[PDB]
Amino acid sequence: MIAFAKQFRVRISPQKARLVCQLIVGKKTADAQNILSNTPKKAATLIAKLLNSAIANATNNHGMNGDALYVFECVANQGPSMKRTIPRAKGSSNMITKRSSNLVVKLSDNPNERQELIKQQKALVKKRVEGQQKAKMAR
Amino acid sequence: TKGEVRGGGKKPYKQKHTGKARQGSTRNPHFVGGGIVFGPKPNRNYSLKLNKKAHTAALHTVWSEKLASDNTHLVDQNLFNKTEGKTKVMMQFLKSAKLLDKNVLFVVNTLNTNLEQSTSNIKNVQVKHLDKVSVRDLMLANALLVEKEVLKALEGKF
Amino acid sequence: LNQLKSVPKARNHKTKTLGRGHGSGLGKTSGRGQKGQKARKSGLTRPGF
Amino acid sequence: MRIKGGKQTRVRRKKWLKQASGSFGTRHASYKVAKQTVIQAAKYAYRDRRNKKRDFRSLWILRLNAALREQGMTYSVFINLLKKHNIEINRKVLSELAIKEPSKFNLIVQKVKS
Amino acid sequence: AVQQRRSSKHRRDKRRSHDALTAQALSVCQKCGKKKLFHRVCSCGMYGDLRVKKAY
Amino acid sequence: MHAIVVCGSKQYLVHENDTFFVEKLEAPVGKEIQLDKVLMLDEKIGAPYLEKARVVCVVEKHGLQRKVNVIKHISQKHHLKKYGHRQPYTKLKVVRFVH
Amino acid sequence: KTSMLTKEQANKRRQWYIVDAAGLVLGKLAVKAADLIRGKNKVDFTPNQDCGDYLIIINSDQVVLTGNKKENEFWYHHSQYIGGIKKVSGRDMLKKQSDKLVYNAVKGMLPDNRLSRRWITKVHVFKGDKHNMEAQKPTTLNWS
RNA sequence: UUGUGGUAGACGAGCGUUGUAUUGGAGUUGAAGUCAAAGCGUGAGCAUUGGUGGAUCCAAUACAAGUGAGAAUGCCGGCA
RNA sequence: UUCUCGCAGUCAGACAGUGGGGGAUAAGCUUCAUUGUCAAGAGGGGAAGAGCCCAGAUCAUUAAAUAAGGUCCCCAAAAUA
RNA sequence: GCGAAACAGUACCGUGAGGGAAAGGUGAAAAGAACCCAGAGAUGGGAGUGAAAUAGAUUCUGAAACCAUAUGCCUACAACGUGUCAGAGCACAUUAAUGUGUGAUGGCGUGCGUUUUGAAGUAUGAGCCGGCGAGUUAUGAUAGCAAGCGUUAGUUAACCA
Repeated sequence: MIAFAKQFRVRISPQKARLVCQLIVGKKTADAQNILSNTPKKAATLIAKLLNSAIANATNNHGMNGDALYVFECVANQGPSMKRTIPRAKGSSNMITKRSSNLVVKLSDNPNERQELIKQQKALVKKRVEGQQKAKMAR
Repeated sequence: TKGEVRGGGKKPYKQKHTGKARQGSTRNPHFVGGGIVFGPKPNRNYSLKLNKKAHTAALHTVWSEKLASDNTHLVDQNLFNKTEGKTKVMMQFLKSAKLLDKNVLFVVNTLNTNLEQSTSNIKNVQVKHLDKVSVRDLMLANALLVEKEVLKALEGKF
Repeated sequence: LNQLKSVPKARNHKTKTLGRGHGSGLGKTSGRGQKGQKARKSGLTRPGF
Repeated sequence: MRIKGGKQTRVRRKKWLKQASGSFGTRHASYKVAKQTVIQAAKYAYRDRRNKKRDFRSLWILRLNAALREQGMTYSVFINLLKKHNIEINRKVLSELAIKEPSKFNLIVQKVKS
Repeated sequence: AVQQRRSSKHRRDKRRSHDALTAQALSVCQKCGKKKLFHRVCSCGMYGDLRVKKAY
Repeated sequence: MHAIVVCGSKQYLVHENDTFFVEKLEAPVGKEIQLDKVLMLDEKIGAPYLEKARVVCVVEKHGLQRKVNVIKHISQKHHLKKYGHRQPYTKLKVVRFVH
Repeated sequence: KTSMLTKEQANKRRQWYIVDAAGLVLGKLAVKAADLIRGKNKVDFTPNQDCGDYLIIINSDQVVLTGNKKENEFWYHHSQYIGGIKKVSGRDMLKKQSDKLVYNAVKGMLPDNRLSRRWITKVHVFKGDKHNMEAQKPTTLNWS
């Protein structure tokens, strides 16, 4: 399907983000929106904004039902994080990594969004072998 | 070179208590600072010694092999006057002799201004002097054109 | 010949490269032994020695 | 004049890493481990190329001897039936494949009786 | 204490396998509107059938 | 059917019109080539070989096996020898092996 | 080249046999059982596929043993605890798990593999004589 | 006929790259780089096609190398 | 395997049988000589082993005859008296 | 490549002397995303622009390691440098080929360079990826190979054009 919801480099630890979005993956919008609205983790509100924007875009831009959509896939793309120096005992310095990541989710409203990739790959191999055989057709 | 360094020769690290390499310098060639021990330098010979006997023998051999060629026809004084400082006549002559793609070279000794003025509209046209042309330009000439009177003198030049 | 097929008359000799390659050896060892100044830089002590 | 050493070296690393295929975890992502695995695999391939012939011969002898024992003799006896009189060029594997068509290797057994 | 060697990625997956989280309780507001969590006061500021506080 | 045929230095059991593989014979594809070094055909037994019985095969193809990349390396020593072996073969089947 | 050795694939066979070892030497019965399970006696043997045949033994408490091995050979079992070893004599084992001793001896005579774990569980040795494993109709015989 | 175990060590003969010199070609109907493939070699290697990509590259002959990267707790950057 | 030129490399060798010495006929010990192995050469047997026993391997082959060594099973192969 | 491709002897360090870094790339021209939607907005999704927006200002190309994801394979009794040769089974149809992907299991099996009397070693060093990263040059001599010249030989240095 369509109506993915990207987000560029929000401050978040990817470790917790993966777990929370694997908890939220699979289910539909409302039955998951209510549960994420009560998530004790702090990341949920940031993801909540993204999912509300995603369903709004799906309804407005794409005209889909929105109710039958569900989280097909979660990925938390790690972006260039921050590195900061903190003094430490015995005269040392330590480089602590302030972690941020790119958050984006996929919405599906069908028994599909998996086969079409296979068809595209098969077509790619088909044109590859067509070119190979056209080269072999030289006389 | 290694004389391009900047700073002291002090050790950046400690003699002991170092769990790293030796690293006794600051701008090592294996380090980012550079300074490779080897590299091109503007002081080599770029030339060597050769003998005139072999040079003359080879030059005479090239003269023979080019006299054996077809498009090496004679040149004289009359067509020097018959040609002018205009590039038109040269191109007409080249077209009438299908010397367009040919690398034909011209031989000049009277130093006529008309000849040297021309031969600049194509990458294959140029003129050279008898004592100013060597074996390469003689054979890269690709069936050049040569004067008439000087050849007998050139016979003495081997 | 000409400058499209020029070849020598068997005027081409081997070059013992001491820095590169392993198929002919000629690498780390570089034919200098395994020990001593002869196996180290600025070797070849004075001929009168 | 200087030459950059990126393209050909990169292609060399590419082909060497592609030589290693069918490995677990951190074994197809580094030059050193891939090269070591390739060399060990080649040595194993040669050693197994011989040991497969040895093992096939051993299994052929085992099942041929089993067939002789159910027919009522040992492996050494059958050798005498051939070597000592009218030696045949029959293969142990082929005599073993004769099991796939039974009551025919038994014709050979009764033929070589002496 | 430092490891003998760096931990493998599959060992990391084993470490985080039991670290997996579960869901939490949910309950429809018997008097207020949208869903809430079990044994909680709704966004309408009340316990089930127990108006005690303003919604906002 | 059943027939033991000695190709090269190895024996193969074959039946009526079976496409199988041997060492390459260096022959054009499509011809008929006869072999007499044949034993154990048509339920007949001979000690070294058999007479009056021959096999007649047809050549279908000449190919190669995979790249046998034999690489020999000795630990802690300056020796690493690489090689890649491609060994020819012939795929062929028997047509009218006489008995 | 190759002769393309034909071998059975995805095939299963497990027959049932039974004997009585009253006064019989352990070693011969053990090696015969090893042959039966490993499938050496078979002529279509395939290692990575089904090999064994279901095996049952009745009245394994009357085994014979030459010499004084009842008081010469001793069997030991040391636990992971310190000094956690117990030692038993041959005559004592005659009233103890000698059937399990036969089990251990024959599994020791089998090649070491995870199939041997599945090979040996097919052996049902009983000190007594009555059991419901006879419902599979074992073939009564001798020299199994 | 001898043959092809192989250290240091030595002889023999090649491959690839950058640029130059001649000579030739190809190129938005598509150049390099790039990844992918279940190709071809006694080897350094050689290609074809797909798509990212959008501007020069390649064939053969020689010429000179800052000409060939697994180690040096090699150097830097990034990632664990 | 005489001789000329060129590159060498090398005086950290070890071990086994045999003649020894020292040591204590003790040494996985040391120092001399002979033969052999490894270094500088993989494998088979001795259960595992650098030096023990066979020998010197281009590669491929689902062949055999054998060598040292073995035929109750694990692990291919025998029994007769 | 001047340390400096720029606001480079800059930032920064050290009181001071002194030491001393890195980093370039939009599009033909900003024609630089009007406007709408989610939100507080950055932003994200549409529309439009432009040939083209995987050309949207993190704006030439975007490799490897690293991380997330899913097609299929198999696995929770398994003693293993994680591999090799066979091998069922599972899923497909391929740089057209006795095809691949994967491998329940069987057969076997203790890494790389250095140093050496020997290193699978409880000797040494390597977290990893990418890039950089060490036999050149001048002068002189000796020897080999090839060529030219020569029978009163060969050869020009500096220098002149």
